[PDB]
Amino acid sequence: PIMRVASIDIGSNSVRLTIAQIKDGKLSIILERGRITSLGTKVKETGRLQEDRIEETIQVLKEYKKLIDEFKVERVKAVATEAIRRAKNAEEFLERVKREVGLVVEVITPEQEGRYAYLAVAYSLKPEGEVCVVDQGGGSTEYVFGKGYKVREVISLPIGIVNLTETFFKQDPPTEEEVKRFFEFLEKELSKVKKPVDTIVGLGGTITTLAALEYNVYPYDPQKVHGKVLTYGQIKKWFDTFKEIPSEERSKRFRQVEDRRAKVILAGIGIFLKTLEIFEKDCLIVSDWGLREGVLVSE
Ligand SMILES: Nc1nc2c(ncn2[C@@H]2O[C@H](COP(=O)(O)OP(=O)(O)O)[C@@H](OP(=O)(O)OP(=O)(O)O)[C@H]2O)c(=O)[nH]1
Repeated sequence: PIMRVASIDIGSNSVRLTIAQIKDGKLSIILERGRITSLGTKVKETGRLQEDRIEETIQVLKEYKKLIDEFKVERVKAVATEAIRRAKNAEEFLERVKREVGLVVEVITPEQEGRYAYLAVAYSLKPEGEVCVVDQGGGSTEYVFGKGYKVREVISLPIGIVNLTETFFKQDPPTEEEVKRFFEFLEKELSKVKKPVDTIVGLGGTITTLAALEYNVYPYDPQKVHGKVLTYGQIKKWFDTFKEIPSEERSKRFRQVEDRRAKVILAGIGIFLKTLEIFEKDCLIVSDWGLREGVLVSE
């Protein structure tokens, strides 16, 4: 009676696989693989998908389906960033994947991904009352409102940690004024999503890094993190810490901080901070499950 499923997310830089199955009522992850192909390389400036990248990605996709079929998972979905939509060869690519790897890839919007992530949260955390999943990412953050497995509304804010960090922070670490204009802005933009909620669930690399931080979880374990709480205080404690030091010292002194995140992580912490303010809340619940797991959730 056991049914196994798998999901494959083709990101702008990574490709991920996740096969799982359902006993009676429980769903569990049996494997998680991921490889960097950087399929998104120079897409914006060239309006093209580099052939070698496409080549590298396709090989991995096959490498992946080898496992899918292996576990004979009778249900497989594959999605891709819409970022690749700016490439003329985007459809051509999608085509090749179809016959060369025998795989149907659905490009999805930043809102759709929000919807998927939200679903992963409804199953892994079973939130109560009105819930708002806040998925802060590198390109942008999505606020997803709903009840149970029902999605009310999804709003996607252009507030990408990278550009947001390039704009307001001109020094590493930044100056007090900079941090101030940063929050004025955050305020303006965030007041737009303000809605009455009961439980705010936190998502993304920044906030799970923050949990590991707060709970002294070094070798990353997604059980000592998932479902953990993060009061406004614990969060403000760490914003304060980092703000006082340059991206590098954060990387050096704190093992859970990925060099790639080390810098931008300030603004990321900021968003979560100001959000609790606007939504007037003392804390939020952190989730290790997101898009990749949310896709599987759908059945
Ligand atoms: N370890 C590692 N991870 C990488 C690297 N590059 C990207 N990632 C992770 O993979 C996702 C971003 O790239 P993709 O896989 O292409 O996904 P995407 O195009 O939809 O953004 C994010 O995972 P995420 O945490 O689920 O989303 P996020 O909130 O950080 O954005 C990001 O942190 C890398 O070089 N090393």
